[PDB]
Amino acid sequence: AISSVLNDIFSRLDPPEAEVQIDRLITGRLQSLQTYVTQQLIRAAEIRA
Amino acid sequence: FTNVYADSFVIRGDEVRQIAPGQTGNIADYNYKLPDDFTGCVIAWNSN
Repeated sequence: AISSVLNDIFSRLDPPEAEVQIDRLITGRLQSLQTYVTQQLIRAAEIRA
Repeated sequence: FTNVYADSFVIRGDEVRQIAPGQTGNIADYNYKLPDDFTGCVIAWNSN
């Protein structure tokens, strides 16, 4: 996206156009959140053994 | 669909591009707005 701040895209683009760029940031934050939970489940399995 | 609402009005060619969801204009602010969840069609004809 052009800007990484969620308050900026609400203050710039049209409300049809701003829903594309906000949903690129929410999808990018959930893939980083899915990266974090997958690593902490495997490190919980390595600390279990 | 269930029902249709036909609104009869005359709009000059400066403001005909501002009939769309989420626009800003003279008629598109203080007269007739289209929300983002609005679904429909726009039919125009030259009355000159």
